[PDB]
Amino acid sequence: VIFNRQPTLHKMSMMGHRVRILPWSTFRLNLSVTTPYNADFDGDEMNLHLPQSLETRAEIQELAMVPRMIVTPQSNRPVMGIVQDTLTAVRKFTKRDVFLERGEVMNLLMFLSTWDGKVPQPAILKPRPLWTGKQIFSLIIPGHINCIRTHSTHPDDEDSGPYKHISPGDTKVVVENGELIMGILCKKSLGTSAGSLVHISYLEMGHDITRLFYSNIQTVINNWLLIEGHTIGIGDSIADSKTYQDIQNTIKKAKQDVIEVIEKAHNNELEPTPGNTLRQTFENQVNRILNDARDKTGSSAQKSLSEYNNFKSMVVSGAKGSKINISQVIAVVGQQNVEGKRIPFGFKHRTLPHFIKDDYGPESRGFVENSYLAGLTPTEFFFHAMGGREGLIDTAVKTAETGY
Amino acid sequence: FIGKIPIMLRSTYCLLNGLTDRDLCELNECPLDPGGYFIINGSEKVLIA
Amino acid sequence: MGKRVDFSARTVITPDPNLSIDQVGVPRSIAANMTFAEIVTPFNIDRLQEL
Amino acid sequence: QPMIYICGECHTENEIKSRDPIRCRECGYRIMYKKRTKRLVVFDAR
Amino acid sequence: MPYANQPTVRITELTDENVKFIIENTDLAVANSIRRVFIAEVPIIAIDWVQIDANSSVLHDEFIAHRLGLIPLISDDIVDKLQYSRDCTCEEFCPECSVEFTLDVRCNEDQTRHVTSRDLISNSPRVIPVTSRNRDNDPNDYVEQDDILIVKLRKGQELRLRAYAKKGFGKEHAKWNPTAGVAFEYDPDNALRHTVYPKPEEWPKSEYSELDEDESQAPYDPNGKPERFYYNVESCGSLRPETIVLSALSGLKKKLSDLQTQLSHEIQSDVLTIN
Amino acid sequence: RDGKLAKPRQLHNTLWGMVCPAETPEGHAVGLVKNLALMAYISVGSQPS
Amino acid sequence: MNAPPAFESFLLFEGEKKITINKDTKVPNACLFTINKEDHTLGNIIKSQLLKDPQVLFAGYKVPHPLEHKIIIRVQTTPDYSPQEAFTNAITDLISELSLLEERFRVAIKDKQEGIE
Amino acid sequence: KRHIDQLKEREYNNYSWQDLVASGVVEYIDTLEEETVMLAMTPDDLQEKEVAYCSTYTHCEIHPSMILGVCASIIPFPDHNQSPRNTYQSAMGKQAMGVYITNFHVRMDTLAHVLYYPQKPLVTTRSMEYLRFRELPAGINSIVAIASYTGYNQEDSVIMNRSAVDRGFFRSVFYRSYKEQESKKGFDQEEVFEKPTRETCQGMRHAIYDKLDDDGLIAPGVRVSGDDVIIGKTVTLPENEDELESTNRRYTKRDCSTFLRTSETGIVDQVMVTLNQEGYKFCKIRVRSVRIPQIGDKFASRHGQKGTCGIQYRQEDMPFTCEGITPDIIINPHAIPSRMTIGHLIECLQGKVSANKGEIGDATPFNDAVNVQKISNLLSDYGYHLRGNEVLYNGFTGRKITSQIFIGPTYYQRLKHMVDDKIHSRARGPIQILNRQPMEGRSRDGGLRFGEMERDCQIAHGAAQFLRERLFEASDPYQVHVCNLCGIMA
Amino acid sequence: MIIPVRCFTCGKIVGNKWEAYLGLLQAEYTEGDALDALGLKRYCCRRMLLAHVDLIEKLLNYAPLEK
Amino acid sequence: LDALPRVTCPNHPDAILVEDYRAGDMICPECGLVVGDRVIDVGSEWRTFSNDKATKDPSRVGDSQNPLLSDGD
RNA sequence: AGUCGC
Ligand SMILES: [Mg+2]
Ligand SMILES: [Mg+2]
Ligand SMILES: [Zn+2]
Ligand SMILES: [Zn+2]
Ligand SMILES: [Zn+2]
Ligand SMILES: [Zn+2]
Ligand SMILES: [Zn+2]
Repeated sequence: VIFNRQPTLHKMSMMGHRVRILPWSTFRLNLSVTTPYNADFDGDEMNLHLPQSLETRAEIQELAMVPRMIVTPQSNRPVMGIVQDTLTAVRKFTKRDVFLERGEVMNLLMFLSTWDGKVPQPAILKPRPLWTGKQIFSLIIPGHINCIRTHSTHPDDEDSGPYKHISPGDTKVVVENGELIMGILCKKSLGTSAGSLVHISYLEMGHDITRLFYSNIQTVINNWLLIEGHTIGIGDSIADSKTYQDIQNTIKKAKQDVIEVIEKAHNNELEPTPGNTLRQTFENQVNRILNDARDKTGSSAQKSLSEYNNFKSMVVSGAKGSKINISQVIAVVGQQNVEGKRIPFGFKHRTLPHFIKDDYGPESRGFVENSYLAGLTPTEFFFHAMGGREGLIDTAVKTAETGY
Repeated sequence: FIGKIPIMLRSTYCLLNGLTDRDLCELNECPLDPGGYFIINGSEKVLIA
Repeated sequence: MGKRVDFSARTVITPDPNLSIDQVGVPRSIAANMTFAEIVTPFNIDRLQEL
Repeated sequence: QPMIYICGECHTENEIKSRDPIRCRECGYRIMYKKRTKRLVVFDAR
Repeated sequence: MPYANQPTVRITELTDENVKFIIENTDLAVANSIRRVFIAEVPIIAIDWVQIDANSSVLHDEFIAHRLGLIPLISDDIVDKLQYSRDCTCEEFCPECSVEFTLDVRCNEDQTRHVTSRDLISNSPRVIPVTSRNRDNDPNDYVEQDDILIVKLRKGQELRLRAYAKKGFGKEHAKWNPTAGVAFEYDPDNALRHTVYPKPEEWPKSEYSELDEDESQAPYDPNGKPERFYYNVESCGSLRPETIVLSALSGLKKKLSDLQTQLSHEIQSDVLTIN
Repeated sequence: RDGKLAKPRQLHNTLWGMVCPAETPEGHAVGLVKNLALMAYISVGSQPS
Repeated sequence: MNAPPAFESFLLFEGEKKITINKDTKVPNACLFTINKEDHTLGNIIKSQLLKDPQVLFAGYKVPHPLEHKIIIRVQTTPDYSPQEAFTNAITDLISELSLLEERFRVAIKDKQEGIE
Repeated sequence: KRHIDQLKEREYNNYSWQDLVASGVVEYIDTLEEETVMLAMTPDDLQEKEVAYCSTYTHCEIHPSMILGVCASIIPFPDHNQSPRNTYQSAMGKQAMGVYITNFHVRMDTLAHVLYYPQKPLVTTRSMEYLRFRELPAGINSIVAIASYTGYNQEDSVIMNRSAVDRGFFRSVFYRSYKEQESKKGFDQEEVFEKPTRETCQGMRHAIYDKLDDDGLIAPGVRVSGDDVIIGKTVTLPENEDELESTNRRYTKRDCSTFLRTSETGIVDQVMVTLNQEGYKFCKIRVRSVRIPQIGDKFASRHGQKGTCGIQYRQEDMPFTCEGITPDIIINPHAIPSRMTIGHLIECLQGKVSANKGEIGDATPFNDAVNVQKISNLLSDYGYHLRGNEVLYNGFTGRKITSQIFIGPTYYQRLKHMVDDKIHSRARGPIQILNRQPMEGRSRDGGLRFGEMERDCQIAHGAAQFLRERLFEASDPYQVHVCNLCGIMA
Repeated sequence: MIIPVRCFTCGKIVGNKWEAYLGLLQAEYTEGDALDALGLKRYCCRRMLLAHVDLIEKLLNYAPLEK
Repeated sequence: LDALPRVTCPNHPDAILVEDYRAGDMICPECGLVVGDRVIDVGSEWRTFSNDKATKDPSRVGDSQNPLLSDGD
């Protein structure tokens, strides 16, 4: 049948599927096609059409069927790659420290599909049998699919460290003859990125075996996940006394420096930058200070995260959310702004009646000091809602215009 | 007699305005119902500011 | 250019990892209500006769 | 014979099983809730 | 066979309410599956058919049926004498496969009446009543033992119904849970490192971790395996805790022996042609 | 209604303790349908005399 | 509505049989057992009893789909010993361990306790 | 504070908020005037001040969390949430079901959903007291784990403890009221409530008229379903105008009786007969139906996390802890970080401490309580991991899960929108006569629109036969004769 | 509404502890201690009894328990 | 074919003709039958307002004006 | 119409 959704933004939004009958009352979908439909399961409806002849059934099977909608011509990279929870579980699984006993390997082997039936020799024979994570993954990778590079997560170094002779810093993802040689897999390898592993399966071995490869990978990794687990709790949102003092102290340095710029402006000691007015210069300068403050403190928070942390594992895998979210949760929410600029003087020369007239200082006009964990003060709270509204309105307005 | 005007529920012109918790439970009306809205042909019709 | 169609269905969707990528699980009520028109051959005649 | 109709408040049987007006006798109300069937209906506890 | 363990048992502590014990020299899967049996596979008696004659209460009919469906039944008397509805030859229900209850109450007094399981009565002999003082003017009295509260009533309301309880087990509906709670724990010093503590000092030691009695916290042992499983089966009272465990072991034996017989039937009846 | 981006949709500064900051629909009518604050009250009107 | 009757979770269907055995052709000497209307309670235990056996090369089970009561067991043994016999023996062995566990438990309850019944 | 002692005294005295206004200690301020006041946030700040900021204040806030509107006050720690997250909750909270007024058993509302066992939230905001929300709760305190467990719960769905839904978790009763009038209506045509018969009426859909009582309408307690005709109305119509023995049968009157097309199962709750404002014999009949939480029903925590129930597992397979307190919902950990709804997490930890202490918890947004570290500290005194996690065992193979899962109470809502109402399929239905194309809504059992945009997509597919099938042969196919000599159809 | 028989989460019977509970609050207000005396150790059983609202007492006051 | 305001069962003279409204077909009780030109009742059919607006009625291509009082509206 | 769903 062909199954689809509205709005049908592009050809990948409507594709052929085989029915598989189950109990209860909803359409079940293989989690990995969630992205080309852009669905969730937060409550989304989908519609199914059943063709009515052999000519149209042939035309769908041959043209529109999902293993054939994989690499999109929209931008010659895959439309779908490993998503969500499985993707974090694949990161966690390929790390070099993962080891499995004869029982766990046999259980995972049992869930695979094309498994030849020959248990590979464990990477550690003595003192006890142990299989490594990468190794079990190599049973999933088709006939001889072979990538390179695609290490490019936060890890390793921003290009010069690895040339310092290659000391197995473990990030680089090397595969050969369809066998994973080293390095953690992630959004950069498995994602819908042009250079990805899923791209090489399709391009190399043909569409069908790639289709079974998506099925095969998601299933094996999810079972391992079942013994491993994954979570998030306030434990992920907490750093230490030293990070937190340094965060406050760094905000204290930034705020005092703004007061210095205000004093320079009131003293009329300041001069305009070329091509701009004095307010624009003052505003350009305070904005440069509050962003730079924000990024320095965010980079501090990134530095403090322990490696065990669940929160850091979702961003680094490339499952959900970004580095900036960790900043806001741990260190500081940062500047609020409407139409680009800082919160306008909606009152006579003020933002809220709680402030004094003419208070360009960072708090009365926008910038929130606290983190989502510490909570926002009342004013901080309301200014945040102004910044959140821009995001709600823009979604509705943009949706209509692109539609047209 | 010139006409019939709708009464807003539980205002001083409703029958409900003076009664305690006991009379309202007796009359079959929930004491916790906020009132303030018209009843028109069996429909609750609320005006919008 | 766009009209209502027959042989069509709609429900809420939920995830199923045990599912192949090009399969879709479908409720019994929709499977029994929806129909496909098969044509009878001299060999599958016996199976259709069963149905 | 739907000759029941529990009343608005007096709860006495209306007794009407015909075309006459549904005014409960003795009791002024004319809202008449309808009495249960003698029919047996089972509920599994599940 | 020359590799089967010796699975030993030890009872720590026992009450009429719970039974707490330790199993040693066994596999985790055994320890595990036995746990899944205490929940799902111990059969029991609970209301399954409710027929309502009258309901004038301030509550809808299915709601009364539901709450009643959860009322615990003293199956201390062997449920084994009493069959399943499907295997029993009779049409519908019967005295040999079912237990009959009647509830008939009305509030005539100018005082709010409470309807409680003591008002529900066994037509069946007193070997399967509700859990309310049918066996205990317990010198350890709690001036209540009202068992449960089906509904509340004011003057002029009535409730008349009949109900037929059946044997069934936890795999089919939660009313047939024999368990109130079922604790399970093993390797409480995390020696095997089956879970990994980040900052291992923040965790509190369990009631069995008192081995090192030392704050040294979780010594490692790489050659280890799982041993010594700790249990705490707690009964809702619908069945004696000791009896729940013993019936569970038997049900699992009956279930396994049946799979073996079915498998035997695979080569005995219609001989296998695997070779 | 239906095709017009505007600033009377965005929460305005003066809505502090007057109209709930975050209680307006998520559809096309976003921000146009607002919801009164908890402490907010509304003047009933009186003669200036 | 589309929800099965809950008893259909464990009662065998009149046109079905409890276990089914099919050979695997990918490798020599191996088998695939289908257990219908069973769950992890059974599937997981039989896996562990087989892995205890040193003649067994491979043993594993998988429940093909959660909504669907059925498990499959793959077992592979040495050419010198049929895989079917290991399975039958593994159950009997398991039956024996549970029987000894039941006797020791009743006896342990029989130990100087009171209110045992 | 002496004014406060009179306010305590109000419990037996005439002193009131109006007296408080009469002391002149509070004032009313409109938005135009609020521009010119210098307004302190809280007594604390107005006190410490010396050279801290200014000293010219003229008003002060009676409490800053008052800036929230009615629905936003239900949501606890709203300030630890990302701002639009709060807006989605204000919509959904308004969307949940529960008990909506107490006298609801005698109200004939067109459509209602009532929950079985609503609970007041363990974590609360002080404003919620003024909403009588303690009297009419909207949901239930779940034990929740944020884990991935079986991957069924990815992308905003949830794993649920099926035994918990069985022991009666989130069950609801649903009511629909069907209403019908006996209009005298026409000139000579006339309506009657009565049981129709295939001997003497026109209409007679194959649906069963046998459940109708001799009065013309069904009776309470009888089980009804998808094709049952609940009220028997008839319309005597032809009078006899077709001169002369247009008798045969079924000629006296047409059928138009009212029947189930929305409540495809249930019981008759009530049948109520009266006469309406026009003076016609009038009827309302109510059907109660019970919805069990099932795969497809939609739920949400109070911090705008909606998600569908993706599967349900037995209480055997849920993961379990120590005592074996298995979680009722597992919400997927990938949901939190990108939405930043950190407040949901504080609520578990606040919730765990309140339930465990036995005291209901405060979560009113703006206070000096520094509430994250101090809640964590209480929890450690009780004996859990000081920051909430627990060691949960794998429910299947009984093994221990390698890491810890975050678990504790949270108020959850079962929302109005439930799978059993939306599901739909068509396989040749009724046809509308302006277009001879299929119906539009389910109210007329219609098909779905293969829109301008879906069409465009098939072109890009180059599946032309299927495009031709759907925009033609599957909905509205017609044969016309045209003249060859001139292109006109006539 | 009324108290749900048997706590949702784990299964322990609980309706039986409601009437005893209201008597405790009239006595010892220590809600923790009152819950403790009833034997509801584990907190899911405790939230069960702790969070419930006994709506039936309001419902009983409508005149017609007859309809 | 003028002779059937509703009789049209080719094999045997009709007894009654039942309306399977949801499937949109006209069925003949004692054989199979499908004599269709389906119209559940054109008054139900105009109700093609739903998700579209309704109580100003853009779909109102037809006022009623209560003719059964007058001689003809 | 409006409410509302994504
Ligand atoms: Mg998405
Ligand atoms: Mg979505
Ligand atoms: Zn009367
Ligand atoms: Zn019998
Ligand atoms: Zn012509
Ligand atoms: Zn509990
Ligand atoms: Zn015929």
